[PDB]
Amino acid sequence: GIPPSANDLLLHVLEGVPPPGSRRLVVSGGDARAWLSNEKMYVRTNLTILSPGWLASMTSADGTHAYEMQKSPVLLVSWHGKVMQLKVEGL
Amino acid sequence: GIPPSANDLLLHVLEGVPPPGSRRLVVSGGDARAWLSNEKMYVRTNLTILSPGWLASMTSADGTHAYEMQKSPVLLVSWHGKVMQLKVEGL
Amino acid sequence: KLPCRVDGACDATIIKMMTDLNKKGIKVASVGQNYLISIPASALFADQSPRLNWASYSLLNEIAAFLKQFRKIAITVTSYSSKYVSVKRERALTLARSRVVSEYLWSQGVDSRIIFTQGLGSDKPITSYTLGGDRSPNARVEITFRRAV
Amino acid sequence: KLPCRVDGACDATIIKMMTDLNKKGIKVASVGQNYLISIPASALFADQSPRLNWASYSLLNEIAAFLKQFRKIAITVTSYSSKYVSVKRERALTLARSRVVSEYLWSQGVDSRIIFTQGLGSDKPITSYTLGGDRSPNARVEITFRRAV
Amino acid sequence: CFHPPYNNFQPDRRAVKRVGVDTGGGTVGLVASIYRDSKRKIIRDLQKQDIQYVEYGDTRTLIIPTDKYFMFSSPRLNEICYPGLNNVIRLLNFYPQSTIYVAGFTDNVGSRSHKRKLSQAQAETMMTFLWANGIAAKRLKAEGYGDKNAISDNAIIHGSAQNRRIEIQWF
Amino acid sequence: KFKKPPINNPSDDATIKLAEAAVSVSDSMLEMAKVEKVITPPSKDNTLTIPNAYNLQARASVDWSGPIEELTARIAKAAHFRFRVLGKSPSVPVLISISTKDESLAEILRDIDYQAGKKASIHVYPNSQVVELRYAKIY
Amino acid sequence: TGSLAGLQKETALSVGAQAGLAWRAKIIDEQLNKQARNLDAIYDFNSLVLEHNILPPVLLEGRNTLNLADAQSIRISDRTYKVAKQAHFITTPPTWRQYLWMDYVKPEAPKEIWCIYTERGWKNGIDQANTILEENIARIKEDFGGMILYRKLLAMNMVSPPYVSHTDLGVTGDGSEIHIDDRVLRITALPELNVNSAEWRAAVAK
Amino acid sequence: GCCSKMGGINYCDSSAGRLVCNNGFYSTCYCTRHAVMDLQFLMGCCLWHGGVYPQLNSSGLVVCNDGYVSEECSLQ
Amino acid sequence: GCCSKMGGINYCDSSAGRLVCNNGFYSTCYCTRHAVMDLQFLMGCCLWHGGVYPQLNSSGLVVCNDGYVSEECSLQ
Repeated sequence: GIPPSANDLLLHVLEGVPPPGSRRLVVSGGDARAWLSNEKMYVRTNLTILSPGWLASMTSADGTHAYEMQKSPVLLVSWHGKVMQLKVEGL
Repeated sequence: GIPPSANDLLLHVLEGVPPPGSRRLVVSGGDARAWLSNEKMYVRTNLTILSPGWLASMTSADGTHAYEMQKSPVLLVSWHGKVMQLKVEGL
Repeated sequence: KLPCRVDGACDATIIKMMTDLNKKGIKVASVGQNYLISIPASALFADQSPRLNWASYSLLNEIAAFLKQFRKIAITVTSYSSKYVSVKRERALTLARSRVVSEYLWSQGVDSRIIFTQGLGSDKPITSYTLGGDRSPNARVEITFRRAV
Repeated sequence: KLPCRVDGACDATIIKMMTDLNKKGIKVASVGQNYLISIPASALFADQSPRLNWASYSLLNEIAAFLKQFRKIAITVTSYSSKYVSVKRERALTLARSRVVSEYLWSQGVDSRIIFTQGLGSDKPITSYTLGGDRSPNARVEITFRRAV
Repeated sequence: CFHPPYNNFQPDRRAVKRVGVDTGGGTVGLVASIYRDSKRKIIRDLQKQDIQYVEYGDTRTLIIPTDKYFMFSSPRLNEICYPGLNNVIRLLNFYPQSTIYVAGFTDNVGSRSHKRKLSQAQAETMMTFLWANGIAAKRLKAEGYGDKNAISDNAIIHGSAQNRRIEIQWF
Repeated sequence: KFKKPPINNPSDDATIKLAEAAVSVSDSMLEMAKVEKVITPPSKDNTLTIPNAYNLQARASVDWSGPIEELTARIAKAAHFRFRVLGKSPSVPVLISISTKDESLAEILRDIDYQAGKKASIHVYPNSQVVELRYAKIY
Repeated sequence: TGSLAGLQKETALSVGAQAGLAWRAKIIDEQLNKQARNLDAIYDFNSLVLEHNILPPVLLEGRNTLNLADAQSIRISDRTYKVAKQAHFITTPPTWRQYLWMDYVKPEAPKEIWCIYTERGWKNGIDQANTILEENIARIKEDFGGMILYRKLLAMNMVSPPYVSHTDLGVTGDGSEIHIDDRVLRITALPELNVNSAEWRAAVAK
Repeated sequence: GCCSKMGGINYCDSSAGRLVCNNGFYSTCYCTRHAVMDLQFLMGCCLWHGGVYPQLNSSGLVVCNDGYVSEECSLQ
Repeated sequence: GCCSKMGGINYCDSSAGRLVCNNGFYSTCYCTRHAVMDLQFLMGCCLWHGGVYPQLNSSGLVVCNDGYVSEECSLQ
């Protein structure tokens, strides 16, 4: 069987609109937004995610990244060649 | 029938990872580690076990030995031509 | 529980070291978000040799303590000298001087990602009065960067 | 319930006995983990004969009490002498001296596995001044070992 | 006075400053000078820094740690530890006729060619520093061994730390 | 007084265990590198693809732990060369890790090109003053 | 008890161990954060990934194996090789923080013989934290060594590489949603050991 | 005092997450949570897993969302 | 006093299980349990068997794990 193409919620995540029925999460330490809908995290950012591993990904025209991944209270990012961490609350 | 070749837990014992579901034992008097999984001790050391007798044995590339044997509160080892004893607690 | 500022930095401390360096004689300039530090070569090196004096390490420590106050990605260190014998010798001299200065700056704890070193010799003078040697105002070392966010 | 140190050994005792042996004149040297004890032959044997004096057993007891403070596997005992008659007589004398010294040391309670004995004659001198007999500094016995763990 | 970077490779006039400052006694300053210029005071000062001195027969040996007297994993000389190097020069000034051997030693971490090259580079750097202070080039020879003949155990931390060294022997 | 030369700062058992693991990792890598060099002898060097020129001899100390394009663009901008990109960038980013001290920009570009591997390549044209990064024809 | 002439509290350990474990975990976390770049240089998982972003499998090696199954019969082997984990697609490389980082939560939930048992529990918690860190180091060392041994046996021609098939479609979709260039990548054969010893190729290093 | 030895705080620029002083200099203080901080030390257990699974336990064991058991948060 | 007549204790080398003094000399004291000790006398009964079998007896008999009966720990 052919695998599924993508998840179409990532277009709304790229545009910045939260998916319906989801709840907000608090992100500290950097410029990113996160939502939780079906025990999965949807992240809109422009940094590079290194450690935790994501399931699906899309990119916009101006360089914005949208990720679908599993829930985790920490993220590892690369900012400008420097590795740092982002804190996720509300899980 | 053909006898079994080995036990595959001794590769993890050689690497140093304890077998799953086991419990730790305290070893005093020398450089050795022990675990208890199925009423059998698994011992990781680089000494030579002399008295109690073992059931299975493996050896790594750098000279580390892995033993499978029955439980016993005392081990007799040879260090550099000298015979001494190791104490096993937590049985 | 979150931090309230960048660690080990204060605006009053930044103003204090800027005023102290400008009163000492090292030129500190800021236009927009670009920062420039201009140092005469006589306060750091010997007479047209790439050998640091022992007393200039205090000035280098002060410059490093000023440089730890900001957040940055790239530093540029450029060396300029005067005409002594030929062009090859002065480019080699300026490259060696920039290498030594950037080596001590990287040995100290500046939190930058890239430090670029170049020596331009005597190609770009800032003063038409070229009578001195290392005492001339157009023999210098320049440290330029941009403050990030 | 477990022991806290190796039995019968103390660092203050080790320092005191090294200092006492160095003040008496027996050379004790330590580089890294290797230990060397150098004894002149005049303090142990008679005039170019493999017969111990009766008073040297106290010095041998002190050397054994020093040797019991460490943990070790192998000890090397080497003998060196001067030029008297012939090289065969030199080698036989040095081998007999090393055999007697190591026999008394093994009779005493040193906890070592192997003790090696050799006598090299007069092949390797340590001093170019070779005018004496057994009073020469290059007529000696050497005890070398390595501390284990 | 004294210039901290090697005093411009000049013989230091150490005694005249002390006997000039201890006058406002000349005999007291001379006694202090002849005490502090002695060989045993130099040996005890070198024992106050981390440099070992071994005398056995007519052969003398200095042991110098690269971990404190060199930069990390480089043949560059650590300039902060200059009193030890000056005391090595002061001790070696007492024997103007002997020949000098300098040998470099490292630990067991790395490749064989890397260990040999690092030991050879550190030996050449130490030999050049000895040559630049007045010792003639025909009295010096440098050699860098790897982990060939160590003095401690390389399977333990402190024993492996004691193996990285520079050996200076003379007659 | 009896003393031995190396007397350093006190150590931690966590660092001791990490060093004990790292020595075995290091000599395992040494053995496999020796075996791989024995099996496959290389024949070509990237000096032909990336040659040196004037104003590529300015030096740099770099500690970078991110993607390749920004670092290569900064190196080209410091070297006063134009920057060109060929091919589609992959969805999984090509990550590099550089930690050097005081070496030339040609050696920096050669190290980046070697660590890129089968995903990207670096070419330098000095007559037109162009640094070009090309992506592999994969996916 | 001895000679014939000779014949003729627990809560302190529990409150000490919980403090000592957290304190030792915090110090271990600081020591790990001090050496962050050297750990990244040592455990370089990114430089071992294969062509199509596939993590290499983990292989385990044993030498000089003996088994006494029962009386009258034994089985011996010279060498053994085992596949512990299998290759799969990844999006991100692993890091040492998923292996070595220890968990720290600050506990704010709290005399003749109290102090000695409190300090005994204080030693016990530190010993427990050291044991946990040792097990984590052993786990990450086993994983990295297996990924090294896979490349060694691939150089010595004892494993097969994984094989990847890609299918390219054009412009797919209906009138309400389109995809311009679609590619489906699927690995069809996993790495495996081969028992044909005639095709093994040796290595002699000068 | 954020803008000390300056003219005082002008406003919080939320595009960069920084305060602006009454001169043209950016301040070192943060004024939003979405500012670039060099965070290297974070607390809590079941980190680098899914987090703490919210069941209430009769024993003192703490289980993460991926089936792992946190021995540091687990009570002896 | 472990490093007596020396400069005092520097640190515990756990690779050898020994203390290091403030000079370059190894100490004679142990600081880990995984240190080489010449243990020759060990206490407890059912030694050189499988150990004491943990059943509770109406009598004072002590039985080892291999079926042997230890007469020394057995009550008369």
